[PDB]
Amino acid sequence: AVPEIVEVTAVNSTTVKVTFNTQIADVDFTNFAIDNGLTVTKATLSRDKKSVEVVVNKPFTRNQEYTITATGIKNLKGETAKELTGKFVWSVQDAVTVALNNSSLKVGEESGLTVKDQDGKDVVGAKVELTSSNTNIVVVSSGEVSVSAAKVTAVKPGTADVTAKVTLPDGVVLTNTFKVTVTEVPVQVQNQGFTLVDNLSNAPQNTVAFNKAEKVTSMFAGETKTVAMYDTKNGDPETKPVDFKDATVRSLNPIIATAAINGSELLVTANAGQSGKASFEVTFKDNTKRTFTVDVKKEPVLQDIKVDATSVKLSDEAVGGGEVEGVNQKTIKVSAVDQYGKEIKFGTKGKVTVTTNTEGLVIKNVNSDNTIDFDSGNSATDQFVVVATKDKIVNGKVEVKYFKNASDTTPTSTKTITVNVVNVKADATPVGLDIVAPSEIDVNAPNTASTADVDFINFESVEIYTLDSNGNRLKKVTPTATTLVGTNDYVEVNGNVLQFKGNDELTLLTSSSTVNVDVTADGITKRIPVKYINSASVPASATVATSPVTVKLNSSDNDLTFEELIFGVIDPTQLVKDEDINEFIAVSKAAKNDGYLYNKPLVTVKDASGEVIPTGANVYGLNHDATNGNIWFDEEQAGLAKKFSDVHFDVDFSLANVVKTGSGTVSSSPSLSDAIQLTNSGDAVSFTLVIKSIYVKGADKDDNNLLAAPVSVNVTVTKGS
Amino acid sequence: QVQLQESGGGLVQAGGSLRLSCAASGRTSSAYAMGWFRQAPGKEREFVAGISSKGGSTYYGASMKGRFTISRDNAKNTVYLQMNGLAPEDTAVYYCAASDKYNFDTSHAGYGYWGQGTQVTVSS
Ligand SMILES: [Ca+2]
Ligand SMILES: [Ca+2]
Ligand SMILES: [Ca+2]
Ligand SMILES: [Ca+2]
Repeated sequence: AVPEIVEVTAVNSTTVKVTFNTQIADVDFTNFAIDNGLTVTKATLSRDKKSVEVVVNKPFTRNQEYTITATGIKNLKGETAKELTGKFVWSVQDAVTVALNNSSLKVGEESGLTVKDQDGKDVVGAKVELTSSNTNIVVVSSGEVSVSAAKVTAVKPGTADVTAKVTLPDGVVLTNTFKVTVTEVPVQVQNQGFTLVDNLSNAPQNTVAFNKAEKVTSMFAGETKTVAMYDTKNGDPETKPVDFKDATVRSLNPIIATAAINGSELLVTANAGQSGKASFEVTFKDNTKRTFTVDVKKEPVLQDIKVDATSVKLSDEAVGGGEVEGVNQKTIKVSAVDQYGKEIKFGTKGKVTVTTNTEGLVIKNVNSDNTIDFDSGNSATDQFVVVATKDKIVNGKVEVKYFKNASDTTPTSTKTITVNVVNVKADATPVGLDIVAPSEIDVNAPNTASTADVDFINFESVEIYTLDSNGNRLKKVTPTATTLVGTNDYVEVNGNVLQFKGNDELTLLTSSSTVNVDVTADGITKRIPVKYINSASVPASATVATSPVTVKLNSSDNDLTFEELIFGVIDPTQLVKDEDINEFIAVSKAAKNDGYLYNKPLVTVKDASGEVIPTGANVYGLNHDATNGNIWFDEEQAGLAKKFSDVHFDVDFSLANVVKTGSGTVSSSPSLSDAIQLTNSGDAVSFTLVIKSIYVKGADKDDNNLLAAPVSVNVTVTKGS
Repeated sequence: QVQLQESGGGLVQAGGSLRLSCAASGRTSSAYAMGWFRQAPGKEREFVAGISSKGGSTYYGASMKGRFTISRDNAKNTVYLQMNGLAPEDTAVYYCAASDKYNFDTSHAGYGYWGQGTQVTVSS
């Protein structure tokens, strides 16, 4: 078995690993050489005697082919080979990406992982070990599993890091950490036709707004709240909250809470230190009666603590020394919570201690009696730090104990944090990175209630750590370069920032994909994947009703534009108007024609998830003076921090089979704004619409077309006598 | 989609007391506000009383509360109309109705699902 060169990999910009056929004899710099002006500085055989780390005097140029030459290499224990020649490049040519499919979950949801090669295909036989920083919040598959089997499961609302250590079939290990956020699936409150409010001024404008919003039928003991209640009449939503003038109210559980009518307003008062269901009976002038029930809750009171981690993995030291957050120490947050799990100032009644029985762990930022005082009881939060001791490689745990009364000998509860200290060398060679970037950017982030999603990533802001060959952390570093791989129609990199291009992606993006970003830090480049989405409900597809349309104009009227024909003529006689905001909020239930004067609209539009977007007469907040239905959202776009470019459509269409009767007229080639003109009764125009594109107004008729195939529609327009 | 089945109709003498029941079948049928209507002979259909999905709220037609009381058993997903102190003008087909929404609506148009009715007849 005679020394041959099997692999040559640029492990960083000044270091190259050369792997051989067999075990070899002890070697130094004199044994190796490198072309293109570089000189070899050092050469160190591993303990596996199977490879040699060779460091070069000066960084490799990206994408330059170099040739290593090995002279005088001895085998196992005998013979010396002739000159060996090995080429290599320093670039991330055949990188493998590791991606968490979905990093914002609701409770109950799950997410898989995706591992792909340079050609974008799944890596067969790839394995992964996941681990969660906080298993109260996120839980993961145990042990080592196939990548396609791996699962991250959402358990409780909040936050967790999930380390993914992936083993490729050829034995390479890639390690990265993901940021996972779990949000609550909000509890469905029994709908009682009211909601509890500070004052009537900040209440929903009408019955439709009320049914759309979150309802509050709870209050704390010691409060009073005003009742905002909403009726419909003949199925039609009312236009203002119910008025309690001349009504009388009876309190059915007056020990718990009481009610009083003061002019138009009904005010419920919850009594101190009471709780449970309290009901009321209202009697109106008209001899109708109704009841309703409010949940009174105990006042909030300190109940328990919460810690922001369940396990921590630390390196025994940091390269360069010191105590470095993320490498050889970890800061842990502790929060004080009430009986409903909300933050509450810590008292001075109780105490919390932080302790370990594990030699080699050090607790800092803690009082000498092991307590943490929560800014002497004024704060709902506090913190401590755990630190590894150099070269003491022990795994143990930290206990965080809450005592109801400071003087109690037994704790009321105990939270446990497991801690694993791994050994790293003070002079370890860095060979990879852990870049803790968020998994996903969403162009709609600024409009989502969640404050956790982002519409960009600044890579100068993300924790990045260098790793040794074992996958353990060495040092905190910052990026030297960031660059997009390939091109993409929706996103780009500018400096160190991944972001949306700005060409109206909010209104126009209806797909989702993943982009790759090469990030260089400390002479190492890593390819990291990022998904982009758009959770806005914007038009993605449209459909045209096919059946012939006949419009009979009133003897009073002459004209119908194409925009009116296609999208409809609004008829306010069929709609409900909120006078307070001068907008329509509904189609009456008695409506003879879905809210439209002539024919019903021809176009039905959907969003990316397949849901119908309300259009025309169904747009909540449609202005009082709207004349046609070419609209898919509120003109003023109430509620949005970031607006759509345009809430209307444009259409590409042609006109065929024109037949005019009497004085009827119409253009040979109209736009949306041109009109069918009929002067006398008996005048008519007949024709066929060929609709070719439908798209958001101002966008592109080809690229943003919502219509899969063109469609033809026969139309007749006559005038009544 | 929901289905409603009434029970407990029949003959009763003036001054007496009867209970009607209506059981709701479906998938998220638990989530349905329900109500009672009636059509007496010679008269137009009229609203009697209504209840929220979990019985926290009820409402009544003018002058109907007393003579009538609505309640609900959530476990059985059934709703009950209790009639006390009946008189000949309560002779009627009593219908159960259900709705997607709860907003104190006392008209037919506030309700999208109907049972088929039961007859209640009141002697002298
Ligand atoms: Ca209003
Ligand atoms: Ca060490
Ligand atoms: Ca947001
Ligand atoms: Ca508007």
